[PDB]
Amino acid sequence: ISPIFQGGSYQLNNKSIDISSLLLDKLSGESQTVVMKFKADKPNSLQALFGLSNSKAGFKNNYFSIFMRDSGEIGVEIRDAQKGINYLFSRPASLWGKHKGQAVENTLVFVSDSKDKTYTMYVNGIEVFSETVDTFLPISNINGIDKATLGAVNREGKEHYLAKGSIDEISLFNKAISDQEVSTIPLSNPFQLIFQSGDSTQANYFRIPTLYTLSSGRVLSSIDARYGGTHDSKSKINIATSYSDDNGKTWSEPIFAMKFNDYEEQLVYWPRDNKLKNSQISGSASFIDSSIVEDKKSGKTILLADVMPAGIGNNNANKADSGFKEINGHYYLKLKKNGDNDFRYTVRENGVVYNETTNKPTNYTINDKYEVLEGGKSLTVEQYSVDFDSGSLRERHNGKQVPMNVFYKDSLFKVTPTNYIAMTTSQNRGESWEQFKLLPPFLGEKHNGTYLCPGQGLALKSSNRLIFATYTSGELTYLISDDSGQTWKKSSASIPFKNATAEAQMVELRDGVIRTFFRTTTGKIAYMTSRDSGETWSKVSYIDGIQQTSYGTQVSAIKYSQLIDGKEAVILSTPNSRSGRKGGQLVVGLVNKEDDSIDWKYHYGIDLPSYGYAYSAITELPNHHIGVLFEKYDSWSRNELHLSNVVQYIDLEINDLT
Ligand SMILES: O=S(=O)(O)[C@]1(CNC2CCCCC2)C[C@@H](O)[C@@H](O)C1
Repeated sequence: ISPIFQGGSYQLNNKSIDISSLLLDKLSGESQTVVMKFKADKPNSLQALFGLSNSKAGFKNNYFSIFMRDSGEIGVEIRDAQKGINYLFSRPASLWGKHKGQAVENTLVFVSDSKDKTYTMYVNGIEVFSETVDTFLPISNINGIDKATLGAVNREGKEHYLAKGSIDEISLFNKAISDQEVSTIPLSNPFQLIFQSGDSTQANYFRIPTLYTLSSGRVLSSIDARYGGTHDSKSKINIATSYSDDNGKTWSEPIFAMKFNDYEEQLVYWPRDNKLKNSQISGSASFIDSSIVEDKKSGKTILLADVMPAGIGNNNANKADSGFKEINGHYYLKLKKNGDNDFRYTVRENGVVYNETTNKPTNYTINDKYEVLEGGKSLTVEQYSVDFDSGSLRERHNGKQVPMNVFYKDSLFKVTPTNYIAMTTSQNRGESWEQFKLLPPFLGEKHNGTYLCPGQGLALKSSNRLIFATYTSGELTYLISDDSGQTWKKSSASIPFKNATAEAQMVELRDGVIRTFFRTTTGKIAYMTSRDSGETWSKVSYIDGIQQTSYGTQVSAIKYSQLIDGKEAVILSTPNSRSGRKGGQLVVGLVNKEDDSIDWKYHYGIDLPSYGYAYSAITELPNHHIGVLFEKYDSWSRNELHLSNVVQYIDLEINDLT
């Protein structure tokens, strides 16, 4: 259908525009769709873009409004005092403000559907809420509506929620348009999605993006595909990957780099209310925090991630056990058998399960996939699925058998409940991945694994050396391989922190010289330098000119291939804020070749200082543009949990940054 009203180029300068005469007598029936293309690059704290209200004395609570906050939150109110209805639906982090310094045209579609009693909001091609109610309130069936307003809501004759921005186009339809019709509405998005709800991963949520540019020119990305809301482990999380062969313009359908199958891959709408939002999948194994590097010698791509056994995450991992037993000077994965109070088993050469109390092999072996065999026969467990049908989270058997894995809850043989690091490789640049192998312990038999720093590993330019940064209590622990990742050693670097989340990323400033930038607890990003390809590390220094919160945020970092202002350049990606994860910036630093000091010269605002920006990935694309894949929301805030399609990708040129 065509609209019943269509108008455009409305400037909202803290003064509402009355469109009652044009719209009110066109509204008919109980279903409506609002389509609005608008900009707001300097919004007020709380502002209404569109209102239908009863403006008369005594009816201040009879109105419909589409509103936004300077946080990027979008929502609606639908209120009628006589009916005793006060609906408020919203989602944080739904909007763009500016891109390349230009105000972004957001495309909003609100569907009010009387037949299905459902209100659905889309912004920029993304469904941000869909709410069904028992008692439906048609937006123009509000008692005594007599005003249609842009840039405010008229309540008792006064302008409430005054807006600053512009509405370039607005249309209203006397129909609830289908999800299919919605998908045909043209968009003006400044971003793309690589991973998204409903894709091959079937995860509704994503966190912890990475990006890495391969020698062939392919750009590879990995991510946590998070099933149980956006929660860290314990949960169900797999590691997914996607690549682009055209400088980031298009991306492949994701595949898994690391996955467990003890729980179903389910696309679930995780509850966001204050009673249930902390619901967490509690019996699934998971992967979390991935990192990528490419090896020049073998040509292999290598991906590491943390591995968590069923029900385990950082919060409850055994901090005094590596999960391995030391023997002769070798490390072997420990196992506990069904019924034993003790871990009386180890996994030896060729995956042979060996009894430590009897010093005697068993008829059990562990295959490459960490699956349990008895005399060559594959053992199985029944898979779980999750639901909130009952009114709370339930995890229950679903009738399907999957291979029995030592990382599962239901396994006959179970690993130590602590964190591990695993590695997988690809021989075809991300088209398929090998089965992962656990890395050995590096800090002794009685120390839990270090935690992988998400993002990129570092391939040194003048050699075959590969380095993945990791962190633990009191240090960064660099993992170093000179043989294509077949064997690893550690290089420990003390930091003045107990128990920091010291997520670190590295750049090679020049041959043999590595600077590592890392998250701290001081509100400042720190760094340290190695001049012997990672063997030894300097004291810690701090960057002035960028602020982080007390708890900090991952920082991504690259060494740019081209000179800027005649100098070698490093680019950092981080929120710049001491309040929350917002105010995303790329900060361009020029290197002083006298002393390798860095002058942070340009700060590029990714979007508004008040709009969300958390973990991020940056890479120089083969054409010397910059690709950024980032969490466009506050991933710390307990108000912005479980948002879909907030990890987004943009393309920038250096001239945009300067
Ligand atoms: O110099 S590398 O460390 O091999 C790397 C890629 N360099 C090319 C050089 C040519 C332009 C595109 C990027 C930078 C890291 O951020 C990874 O993307 C890998």
